[PDB]
Amino acid sequence: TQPALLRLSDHLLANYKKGVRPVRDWRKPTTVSIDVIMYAILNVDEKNQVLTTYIWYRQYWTDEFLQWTPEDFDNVTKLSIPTDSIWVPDILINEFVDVGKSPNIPYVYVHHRGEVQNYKPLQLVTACSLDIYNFPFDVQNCSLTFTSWLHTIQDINITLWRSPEEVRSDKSIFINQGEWELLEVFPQFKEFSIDISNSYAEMKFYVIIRRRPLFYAVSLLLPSIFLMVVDIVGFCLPPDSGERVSFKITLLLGYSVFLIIVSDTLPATAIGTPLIGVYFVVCMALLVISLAETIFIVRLVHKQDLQRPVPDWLRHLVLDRIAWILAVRGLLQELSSIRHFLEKRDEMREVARDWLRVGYVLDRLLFRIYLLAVLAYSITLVTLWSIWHYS
Amino acid sequence: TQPALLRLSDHLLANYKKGVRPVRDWRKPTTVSIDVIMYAILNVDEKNQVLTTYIWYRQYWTDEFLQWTPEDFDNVTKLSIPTDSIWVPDILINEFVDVGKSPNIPYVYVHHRGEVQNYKPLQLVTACSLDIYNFPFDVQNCSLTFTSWLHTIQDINITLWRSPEEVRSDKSIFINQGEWELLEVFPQFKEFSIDISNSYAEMKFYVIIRRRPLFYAVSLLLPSIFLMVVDIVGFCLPPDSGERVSFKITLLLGYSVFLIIVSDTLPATAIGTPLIGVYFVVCMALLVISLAETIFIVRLVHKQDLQRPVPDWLRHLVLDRIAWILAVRGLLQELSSIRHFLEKRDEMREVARDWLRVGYVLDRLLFRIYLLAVLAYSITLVTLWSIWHYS
Amino acid sequence: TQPALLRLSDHLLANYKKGVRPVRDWRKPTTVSIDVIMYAILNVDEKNQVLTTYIWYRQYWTDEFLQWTPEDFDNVTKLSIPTDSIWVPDILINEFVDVGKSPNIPYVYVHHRGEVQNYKPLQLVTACSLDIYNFPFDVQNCSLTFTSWLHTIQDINITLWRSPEEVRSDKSIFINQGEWELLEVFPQFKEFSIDISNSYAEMKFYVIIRRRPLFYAVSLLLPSIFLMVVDIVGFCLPPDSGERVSFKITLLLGYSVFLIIVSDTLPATAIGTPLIGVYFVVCMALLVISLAETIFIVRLVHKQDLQRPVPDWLRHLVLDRIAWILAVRGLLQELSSIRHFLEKRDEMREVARDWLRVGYVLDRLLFRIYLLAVLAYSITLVTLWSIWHYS
Amino acid sequence: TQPALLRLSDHLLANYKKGVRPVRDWRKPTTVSIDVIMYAILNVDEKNQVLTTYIWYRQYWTDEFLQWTPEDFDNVTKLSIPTDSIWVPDILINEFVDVGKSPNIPYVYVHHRGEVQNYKPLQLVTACSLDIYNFPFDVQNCSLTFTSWLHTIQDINITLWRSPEEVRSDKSIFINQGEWELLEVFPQFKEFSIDISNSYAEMKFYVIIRRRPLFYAVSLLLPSIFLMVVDIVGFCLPPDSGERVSFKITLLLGYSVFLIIVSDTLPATAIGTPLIGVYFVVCMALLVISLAETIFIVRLVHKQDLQRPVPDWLRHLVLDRIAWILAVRGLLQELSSIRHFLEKRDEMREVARDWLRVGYVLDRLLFRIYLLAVLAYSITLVTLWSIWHYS
Amino acid sequence: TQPALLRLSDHLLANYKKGVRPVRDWRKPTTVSIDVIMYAILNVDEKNQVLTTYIWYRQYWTDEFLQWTPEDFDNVTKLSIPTDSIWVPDILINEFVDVGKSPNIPYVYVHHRGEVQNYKPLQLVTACSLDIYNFPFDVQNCSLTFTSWLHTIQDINITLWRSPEEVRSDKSIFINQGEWELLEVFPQFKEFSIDISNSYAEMKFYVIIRRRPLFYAVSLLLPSIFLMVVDIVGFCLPPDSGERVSFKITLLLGYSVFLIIVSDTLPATAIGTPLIGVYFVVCMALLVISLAETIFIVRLVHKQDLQRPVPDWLRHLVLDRIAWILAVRGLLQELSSIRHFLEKRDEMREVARDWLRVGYVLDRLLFRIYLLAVLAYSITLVTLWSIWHYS
Ligand SMILES: *[C@@H]1O[C@H](CO)[C@@H](O[C@@H]2O[C@H](CO)[C@@H](O)[C@H](O)[C@H]2NC(C)=O)[C@H](O)[C@H]1NC(C)=O
Ligand SMILES: NCCc1c[nH]c2ccc(O)cc12
Ligand SMILES: NCCc1c[nH]c2ccc(O)cc12
Ligand SMILES: NCCc1c[nH]c2ccc(O)cc12
Ligand SMILES: NCCc1c[nH]c2ccc(O)cc12
Ligand SMILES: NCCc1c[nH]c2ccc(O)cc12
Repeated sequence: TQPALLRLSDHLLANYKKGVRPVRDWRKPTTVSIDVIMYAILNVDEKNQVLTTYIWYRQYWTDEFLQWTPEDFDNVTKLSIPTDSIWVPDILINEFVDVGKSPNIPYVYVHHRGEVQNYKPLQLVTACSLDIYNFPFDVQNCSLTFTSWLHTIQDINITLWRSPEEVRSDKSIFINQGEWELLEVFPQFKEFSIDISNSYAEMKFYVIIRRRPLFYAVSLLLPSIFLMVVDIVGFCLPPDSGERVSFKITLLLGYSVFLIIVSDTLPATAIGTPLIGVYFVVCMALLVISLAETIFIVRLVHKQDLQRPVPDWLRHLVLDRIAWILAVRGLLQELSSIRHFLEKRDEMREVARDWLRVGYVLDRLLFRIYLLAVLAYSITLVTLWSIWHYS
Repeated sequence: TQPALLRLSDHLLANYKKGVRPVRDWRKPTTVSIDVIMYAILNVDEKNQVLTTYIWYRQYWTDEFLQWTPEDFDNVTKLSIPTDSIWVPDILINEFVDVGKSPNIPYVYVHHRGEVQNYKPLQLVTACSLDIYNFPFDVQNCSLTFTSWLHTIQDINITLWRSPEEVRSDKSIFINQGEWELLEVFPQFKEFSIDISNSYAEMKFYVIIRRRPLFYAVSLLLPSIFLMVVDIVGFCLPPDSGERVSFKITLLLGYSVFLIIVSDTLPATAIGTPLIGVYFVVCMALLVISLAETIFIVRLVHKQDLQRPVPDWLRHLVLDRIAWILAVRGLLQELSSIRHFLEKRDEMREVARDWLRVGYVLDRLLFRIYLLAVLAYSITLVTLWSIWHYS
Repeated sequence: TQPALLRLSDHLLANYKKGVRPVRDWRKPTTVSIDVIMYAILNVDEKNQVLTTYIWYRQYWTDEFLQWTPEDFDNVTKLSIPTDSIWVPDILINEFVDVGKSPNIPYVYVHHRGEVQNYKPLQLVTACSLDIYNFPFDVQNCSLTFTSWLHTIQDINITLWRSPEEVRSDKSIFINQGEWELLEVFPQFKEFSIDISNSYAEMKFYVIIRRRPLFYAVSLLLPSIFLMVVDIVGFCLPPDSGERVSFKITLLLGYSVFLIIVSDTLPATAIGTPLIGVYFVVCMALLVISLAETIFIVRLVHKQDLQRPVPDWLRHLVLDRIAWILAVRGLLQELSSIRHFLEKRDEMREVARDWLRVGYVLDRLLFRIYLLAVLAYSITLVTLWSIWHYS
Repeated sequence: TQPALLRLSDHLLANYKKGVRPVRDWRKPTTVSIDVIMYAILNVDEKNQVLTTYIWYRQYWTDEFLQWTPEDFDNVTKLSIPTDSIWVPDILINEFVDVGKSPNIPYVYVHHRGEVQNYKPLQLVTACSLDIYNFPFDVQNCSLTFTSWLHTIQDINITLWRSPEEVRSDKSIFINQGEWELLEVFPQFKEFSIDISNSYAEMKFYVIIRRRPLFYAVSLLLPSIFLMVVDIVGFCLPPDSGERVSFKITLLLGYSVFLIIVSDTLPATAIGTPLIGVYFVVCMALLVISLAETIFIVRLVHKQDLQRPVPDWLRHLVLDRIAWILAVRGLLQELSSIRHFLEKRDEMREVARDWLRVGYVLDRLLFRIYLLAVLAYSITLVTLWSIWHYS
Repeated sequence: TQPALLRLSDHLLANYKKGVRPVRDWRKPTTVSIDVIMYAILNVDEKNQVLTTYIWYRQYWTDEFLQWTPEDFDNVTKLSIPTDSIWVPDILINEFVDVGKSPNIPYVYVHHRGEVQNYKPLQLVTACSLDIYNFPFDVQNCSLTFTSWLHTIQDINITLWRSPEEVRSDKSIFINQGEWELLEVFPQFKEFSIDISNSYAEMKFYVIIRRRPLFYAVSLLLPSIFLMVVDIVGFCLPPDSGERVSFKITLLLGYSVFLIIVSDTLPATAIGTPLIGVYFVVCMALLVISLAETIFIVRLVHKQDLQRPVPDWLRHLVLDRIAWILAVRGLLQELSSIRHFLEKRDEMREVARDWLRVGYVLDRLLFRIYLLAVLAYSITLVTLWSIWHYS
């Protein structure tokens, strides 16, 4: 003749009358507090300006109608009832691309003082700002908010329930060996108002996401230095052979088709410009001026219709090397004619030989100038790595 | 012995009887007003003729059955009740590709005068018209409507509640650094009727979306001028060497394979034709006539079976340069035979030399003509940029 | 003391008892009529044999239990009640790949005679037959049906409510500047029966969809004629130079890699064969026989181990051109030896010159034959365009 | 004063009490019968080991609580009631990748004997085994089951209601001109038990799916024979010209890049190996040995540092062709010196000519051997087609 | 006058009062046990750090309110009631990317002792850790948990109901011929607590997934050895011909474009580095040094401006081969001049011949050194296969 714990349950849930806002006085606003912790973060998308994450969520509010004494009710401090019976205030996240899918988990906590608690899992894919001005080391300053969509300041109040330093520095749960890592989150309470006499409660959390370069750094540094060092190899073969310019245009077309297929994949943005992309344009212009001096050296060496060398080429090159390091009479007539033809042919051959020599000398000089250019390239890389190492 | 605010709630919600249209007289139509503001806009698709956006939505109507005095009911002006109990008129958006996903947020406002309000978030992906006749600077004149699907003029009335200038010029909420930016929206109220005596209420909002070129302008202007300037480099090597035409067909195949892989990605439409695409066809025809004059210069220079030069080539070129800038007798017989063979060989060599010279002269002339063509290309680009800068 | 319009509502909805089929006599079948209009059509898929569309839907039936007089009930002819209370017969569409998503719009019309109406939006993505035998101008004869899934002939009757000519010719709502355009729809009422004594009602609508070629016609006609006309350019350079066959295999590999990447995209079918695809195979075989005659002309000209020309080559070519357009004695001995060597060398040179000449003559002849082949190609294109212009 | 047909309806549905298993005796198991017919089959996926289909489904069971006489109840044999009120046993399909989407169609049949029927449409995408050992002609032996997930043998009994031959041979509904065609389905009733005293009812249907080669057979046979016959063309040009090996490596790289891009698309599997894929490896090795003999013939012909021919090359080749088909004395001294130099040069030229001749002879022989290899290739193709034609 | 089995059903379900936690004493926690078996596993994704699987799930708990005697209640031991009426505790899986879709199957078991059972199918796609340090043979140590989200230790208790060895070794159901195979699962019960006095129950199952290499092993080993053995073929042609370096850069560009398109597909990770990828970089550097020695041999052989050979090249090579294996006077003057010119020309020709000889000797030596390098490559492959065969 003694009922179970459900006696208190149907004593409370007899006339709860959900759908009305539970207050003793309507002027006093109820308080629902916010708390968010980030369990994990999934992949982002730079095309859609969007990112995915999985955070654990918890909140509580004062229900104000559930009052019972701990004595003579079999010492009951807390119990479990479904969330469909209890009035639940709406805490809505903005800038979402779709509604977050989640299990129902229809259970909430209660307390004898009237405080009710709700622990729910909710994940969100949301669109916010991001920059790619430094793509290996980006700040990724995104924001996600928790506001009341339908209600005002005067009825719903949002607090923290924790110290802001404890929320700011919390690394209890986070999955490692991922591409992205957070260091801190930042709570902020600002009031939101579009027009006069309509101010709504808003709680904003700022996340800072650090991407770690381990794999894409090697995958970006390897093919550029690879094709540059095979270009350094491919300068060495002599220029009067015609396969050098075909080699270099083969290398140029290969670097072009590789540069097109890789620039759309990893910095896949519509508006932002990476710092590495202009560096690629500098590499393209450097390959272009290399092709231009190759064309010039190929043009400078030829064997047909070459005249005498100008004396300013001869005077400068010798200064460059020192700072660098009847049956008897008729037959004689025709034999002199044959000698004249052979002498003209050998004279043309010696002129072509001298043009080949001065072309070889200028080719060696311009190769050493390009080596100094590669040294400046390496100094730029070392300075960039030293700045990012100092941080 | 004094109840809470729920006394007014179950005084109102005792016999509300949802599902019937609440009027005192059925001839008088109720008024539901429209209001829309655009928080953000996501990406579009040119293939599916569709676009995505996220707008904040709000509306109100007269419920006509909820009447209570502010005096003696504890000064209650407004309160919150779920939207499932209240009759909600259907405001449906057309030309949608799927139903818009959204949270339920089951709460509405009421007032003592009978006016009820509903604030709901709804996003929409909808299919409308777009043109690509100017792809960097497009108008993007799309339309999205708010009509009553099931009801008529005579029962549901749609108004604005705001000035049309205030709706037309409103930039309170919009996310920056995106690819698309709106400048104004345009409200319009037109009646919709398919047959006789059936007119339905329709409210149409016209959006104008301006795309900003920052990244794709550089990404479209850089490779075309890049391959044209490396072609300008690649004209310089002499034509009698056979690697020039191989260089040019390598450049042509590279430009072709690049032009195919990039034309399907960014102007990804099935019907519309961009203005930049015909410009690409002009570039292809210009590269074709460059390849044609290259083939002509390669054909014009040869060393085997070349006859005497025609005098119209010789007369025109000298005018072009000035406006441009027994044991004793038998041995003599065989020696004369050897002289005859050597003289014939040297005569053929001199003829081939003259053909090489006139080919070189015509090659220089046609190169300068192509330089004038590049100047006309640049004048066209400067005129186009000047028109788009004047706007 | 006078109630509102809800008095008639709860006079009707007191004991409606949904879920039972409303008839006075069970032998008499109720009639639900069909009507469909096509607002818009979205993209199709040739891979999945499927297509998407958005049609406006409407239907009505006799509810037979709602009877009230217009007099003394405040002149009420029609009113609105939710569709969840009213028995709704199932009109199901077949050959669907998934359930169509749509808003609930839970409202229906009633009338005092008992006729109830329901206006609902429903879109459908459905799988049906299509052919690509003429891919620019296809018929696209698809079918979509409206049958009763669960009920029979004897209980549910399907009529039209409109003239079949008015349904057949109706262009009130359709979006323009799309890839697809319909000209007519065709209603048809056929009985459906799998076994004996089980006949079900079926209403079938046949849609005919005309695709308009504006963009893909240019995008398909431009690169083929482009590579053919650059081949016409590339025949001109002399064949004894070795870069001609490298040019032609470069063009052949480029046309092959372009033909592979474009044939999988636009005619993306698993079974059907387009008429344009065999035309591409004819183009490939024509490029192959061009490469074959190029290889033959390259083989026919050589300078080492060439014998005397056969007289059938010499007799045919001269007919082709006319219809086309001691110290004194020993030194003499060794000098005669040197003369013998030089005479042998010049004889071999003259033989190689004659082989070069006859190769050049045959090359010009075969080039003119290929020009006649291009004329036959153009006649085929003009005949095809004339047939499709006559229609 | 005479009610409608709903009198029998609320006589039956007063105390039906859904959720309890309807039996008069709990020891007697109720029988729910199975029946499945395949309306259509959609595409499959070889990567995800999964396939899609659309089957029509029907089943019935004995409800045992609905008993009414046909007399004095207005001759009612059958009527329609919603499926939410009637107890529905769970018939669940296994190896599904997601829950099948379907309309609710909430209506079932009843009968006066107590037999209730349910006709529902359900489509399924399910993962099962498949093999690609013969990819044009595969068996595709997949299985799909209908078991009771929650209940046992002792309460739910599964029968057929039709002859197994009539289920095995049924072609009433199937869409033609698709890639896949079934010839028969196979019913099988096996008991399923994991541990002792827990046996569950399982009904398994085995489907056999025949793929028809019309388009991909041509699309697979055309490019291989295409590149082989253009290789047959490309053997013909002389080997001492250097463009032959460049031609052949161009063809080899083109065939390699085509073979990579096509082998990942159509036989897109992770584990299974097709028979056509090893055939492609045989083609690659054949192209490799062709490139190897090409390199050997290019190496065998050279003009610098060639010694005398070995006599085993000279003896074998002549057997191969027959079975195949003071001022007076000093000037004489220097003239003899010039004769010595010219004689040495002509001797070296004749040696190089003989090496060119024997290289040409061996090239013709190896070309005819490769022609015999192409004949063996064709015999293999004819034998394969003859076996698949005999079947 | 004797009711059916539903008498016990509405004797039990009269006042069950769902939503309250059923206990006689609130201090005593109820026990819900866990059990999981893996029916099948679908594909994984290395990009999203996620994997898909389909497991069969079962659990039971003590309901504590359903008590009835087997005698006089018609011998009823167990019966079936819907799961919506019975209180169901929440067992939630973490690190999920979306909610798992599943049928409702709303039926549970009961027993006369009070024990209720629930058999439900649930599949899950979840994100966990994985490594690619050995991509053909990986451990794939993933974890999936079963915790109570809302409740504590003090109210919900999780046990096993089976021996841990029987759970660890269970291969009753698993689909074969897949890419992945499990060998064991590992249960573990650890307590989960974020702050003080809040400890929650957690049950963790560790799965170990072994991937089998059959197809991708051949698909990865075949093209690398293929291009290396065609490089071994392509070393053989003489280096003074210019097509060798064009051949090798054609092979290098083909291997580069193949290496780029295949490295993004199969090891598609953002952070992890495979062991095969560095092996590919070693192959690229080996091809680079092969191209470098090819460029060196091409540079070493030339015919213009070659001086006398240095004696250290001549002394080392002869040691390398042995360990390896008036009208009368004027005409005489001009004839001596012609002899001087011919002697100079022949001297230059002999010097160029000697340079060609020493280049050929060094080329053969470096080819044999590269053959020893290929032997070291093969020894590395054999050692790797021997280690993975020993395991
Ligand atoms: C599209 O196909 C349907 C059938 O697939 C055609 O319908 C036929 O129409 C003729 C005359 O209207 C009837 O005699 C046939 O019985 C119909 N066939 C069937 C199976 O019902 C329809 O005519 C086709 N449309 C066009 C434009 O040709
Ligand atoms: N802060 C809740 C969003 C919000 C503020 N003002 C609003 C006005 C209209 C609307 O739909 C939404 C809002
Ligand atoms: N304005 C609501 C659309 C509309 C107007 N007339 C209609 C007729 C039928 C239908 O399904 C829809 C409509
Ligand atoms: N409206 C066609 C319904 C239909 C006809 N025969 C059928 C057989 C089985 C089934 O589930 C459904 C059907
Ligand atoms: N035959 C229904 C599947 C099945 C058999 N035994 C089972 C045990 C547990 C479970 O969840 C499912 C099953
Ligand atoms: N083990 C249940 C998850 C859990 C433990 N502590 C929590 C705190 C907050 C929260 O949202 C979730 C949790």
